[PDB]
Amino acid sequence: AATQEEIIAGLAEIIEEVTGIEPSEVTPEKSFVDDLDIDSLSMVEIAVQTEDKYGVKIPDEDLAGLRTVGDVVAYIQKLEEENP
Amino acid sequence: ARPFIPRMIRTFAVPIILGWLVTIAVLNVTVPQLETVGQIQAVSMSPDAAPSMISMKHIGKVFEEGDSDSAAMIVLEGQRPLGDAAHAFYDQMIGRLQADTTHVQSLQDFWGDPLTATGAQSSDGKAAYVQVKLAGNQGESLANESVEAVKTIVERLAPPPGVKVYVTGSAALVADQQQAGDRSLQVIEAVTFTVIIVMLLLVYRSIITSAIMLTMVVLGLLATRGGVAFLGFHRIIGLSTFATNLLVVLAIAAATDYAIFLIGRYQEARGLGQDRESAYYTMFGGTAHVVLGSGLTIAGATFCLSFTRLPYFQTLGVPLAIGMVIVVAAALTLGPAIIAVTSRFGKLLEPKRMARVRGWRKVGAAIVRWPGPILVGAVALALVGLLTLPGYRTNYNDRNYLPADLPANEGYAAAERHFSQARMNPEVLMVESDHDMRNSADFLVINKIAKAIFAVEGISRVQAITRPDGNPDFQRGLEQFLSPDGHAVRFIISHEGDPMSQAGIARIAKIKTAAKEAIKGTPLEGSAIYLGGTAAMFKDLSDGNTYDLMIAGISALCLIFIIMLITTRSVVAAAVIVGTVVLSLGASFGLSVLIWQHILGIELHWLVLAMAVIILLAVGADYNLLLVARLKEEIHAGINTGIIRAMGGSGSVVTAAGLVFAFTMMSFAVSELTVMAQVGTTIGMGLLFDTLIVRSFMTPSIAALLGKWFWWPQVVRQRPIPQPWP
Repeated sequence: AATQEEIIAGLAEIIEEVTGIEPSEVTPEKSFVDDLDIDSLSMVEIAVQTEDKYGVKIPDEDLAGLRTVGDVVAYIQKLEEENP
Repeated sequence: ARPFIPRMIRTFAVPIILGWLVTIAVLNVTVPQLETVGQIQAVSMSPDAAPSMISMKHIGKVFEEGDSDSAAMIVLEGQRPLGDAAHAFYDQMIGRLQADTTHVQSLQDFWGDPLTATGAQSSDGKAAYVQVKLAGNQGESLANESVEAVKTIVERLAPPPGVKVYVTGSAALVADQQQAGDRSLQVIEAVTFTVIIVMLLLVYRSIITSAIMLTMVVLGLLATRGGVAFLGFHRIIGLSTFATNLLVVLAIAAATDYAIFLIGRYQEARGLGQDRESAYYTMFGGTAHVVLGSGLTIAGATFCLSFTRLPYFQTLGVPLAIGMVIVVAAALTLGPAIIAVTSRFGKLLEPKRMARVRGWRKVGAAIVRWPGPILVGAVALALVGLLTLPGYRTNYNDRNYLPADLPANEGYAAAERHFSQARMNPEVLMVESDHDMRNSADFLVINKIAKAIFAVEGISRVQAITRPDGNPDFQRGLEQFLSPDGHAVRFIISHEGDPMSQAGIARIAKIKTAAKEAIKGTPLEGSAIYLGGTAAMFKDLSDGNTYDLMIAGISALCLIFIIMLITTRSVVAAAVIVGTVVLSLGASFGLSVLIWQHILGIELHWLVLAMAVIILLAVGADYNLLLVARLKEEIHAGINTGIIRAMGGSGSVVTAAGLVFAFTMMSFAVSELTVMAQVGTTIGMGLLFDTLIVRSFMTPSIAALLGKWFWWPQVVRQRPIPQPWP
């Protein structure tokens, strides 16, 4: 299926494309707004780009509480590996 | 392996530069300047098929008073009651004027006749007026030459102390309008160049780049003005002041916009680390068709405007299209060559700073997330401007749209200081029969007709044979009021109040109907009726204006839609591009009406909307076309990401171009022709609204809402074959 490393690499590529931060400086423990300096509109951009390229539907209702990268990858693997 | 056209343009840049320079020099040396050609080839302001023109020509022909419809008035004014020395000066001036025959066709003497002495005397006896008929129709070179000669003749003699002379009428006003237009053109050119300099220096933050922009703009303007002057030198087309001013300003602004587009694309392409050749090829392949389409759209809009009936728009049509074609060809052929030659020299055209890539991406994301409310708010903002429609009201007279220091305005003021305004613009009525009126029945018929004319409300005074003011001595009036063959009679009509407002225009039909009714029941039944004057001249224009506007406006939309369909190859995109601007017209119209009529207290002239709408549509379509062209390139990775990428990549360039163009068009306020200021300001606010709201918040929202149906009949996909994780 999908492993942690692949999702991390894809998300790092998306972050580098959007905000220009080097992909070597992203870890699951870091935070989007407190450390990575990512605004809500940047989160919307990330969600749209990751929906188009690979395909994941993340409604804003539960996206509001999504803060770190670890919970992001946990949600991604929960949605992907556990096929409805 | 590179495309043929850019390769051939790059290889032969120096011969292209040399040929363009040689052609510009030859055009500017061989033929005279544009102003002289425009002065030589002025056009008459009244169509030759108008009933008023034909009637006035008949008036002149039957009574042997020439054939032209022009007229001039000489006013004598003094601070003391007129004396014998004044009479001597008047008669010697009359003799000197009658000595000339090439320009002064005829004149009428009333102050020298004791029977009609009170006709020219004022209530307090401090002013007098004399009418002289010139040669040539109003607005053309012959009338201007005749009025200038009359002024020269009347000025060469020193007036007696205590009195002064003035010349009034429509011909003098038109000549002053021409001169004011020339001076305004000079001042406008200077101001526009200064504004372009300061704006380019502010935007690009580099003196050398701005110098290159000005080089291109100056070369383009010189080429187009020389070409138009050469074309007009050979009697091919007519001209007018409005055409020249619009041509110059629009050519400068379009050249600036094209240069901004090209160099912005070049800098953006190079900013990604590509070399110089790759950036050159990229900008050419990305902007050539867009530039060509925009130029053809503007040219087609002007040519569609050329399908009118009024002489002014008819003369406006062709030269504007020729100028736009020349400007587009010059830009497409000269820009890439200059850019390549300068860029080959190391460091001339390197980028300086990055403008904006984050804010526009955020705006695109916000648009994608919530398109509905954004579209609804934009539509509401567009409609609230149109909400103020029922307050529209137009004005006709040009007397108060000109500076008050002109000789014609001073003469009007001097006349109005003692006389009524309507006395300066009389009306002439002719009734033509088939026999002689030398029997009492015909004089009593004339008396009845005069009474019927005077019975009409709104007519201040009537002058006829039996009432010269409100036997050789009596025989003298026969030569002035009846034809030598004794087959027709004429009457003089003086209105009350302003003879130019809507009531004055409407009174013509009423007075004609009254005359026709008075003719009925008389032996003179079946007689011919003719009217001549300024109000009769303006009535035909008032009748035809709305039809001309509608016919000129209908075809422009169809031509623009066809051009956009050819360029983009999709029906829905072209329909949206047209519809957004059609909807946005109302906000600009309402804003202009609010600023001008209500706050400044000055109504709108009747020549404003016709020229404003076509230019507004033609310019406003180009921004949407460029945005759609960029989105078509960027859509290949997905619509949602394509919109964001296109907005990020082509956000600041369109903004800079729109502000530059609007601020260039807003420089007409310094002009002393207030019609020019009105047109320029209206275009300025309209395009500010277009570039701030319509371009950025309506078209992308509609595209995102519609989805893949935006590109019918072509087939596209929204999610492009999702891929596994890397």
